Amino acid sequence: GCRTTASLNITDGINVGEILANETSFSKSVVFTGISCDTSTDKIVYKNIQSDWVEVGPFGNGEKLKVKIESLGKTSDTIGKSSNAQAVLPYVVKIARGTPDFTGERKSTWFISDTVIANIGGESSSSIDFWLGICKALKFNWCVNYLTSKLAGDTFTLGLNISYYPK
Repeated sequence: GCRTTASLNITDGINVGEILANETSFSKSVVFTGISCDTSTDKIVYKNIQSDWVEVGPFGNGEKLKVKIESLGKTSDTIGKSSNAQAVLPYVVKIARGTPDFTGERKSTWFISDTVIANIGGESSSSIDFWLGICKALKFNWCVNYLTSKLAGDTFTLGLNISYYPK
């Protein structure tokens, strides 16, 4: 079994530069720290929980963006017997132009809570998939908190602040 004494809810930021192309990619990574496992088979299981577009905005000029976790570098990592371990998960964020909204309140930064999670409580990928499907069926606006409540043990979560400053 594994436990963690580091922060479970990590937030990172992506500052989108104004470019003419309607799509762009960011290669990033997130580090889950403070991990302690006592068994050689103990592992951390990663899951992309935002593989489809989610729209954010409007930004300063009424533009909206579409964001998705395009792909992960890994699906899991064997931690084994380690008392001060960490797990580095690389991922790719794809950002595209969305439908503009000139009427809504405009913000320069928008938070996306559902991106990636990493369970170290012995949940399999199939269990996380099942609970995510349940969450989708129940029509929750977001699923990160429901998934952390339904998954056993500790679940690192990543949130992404998307910033965009068009002139």
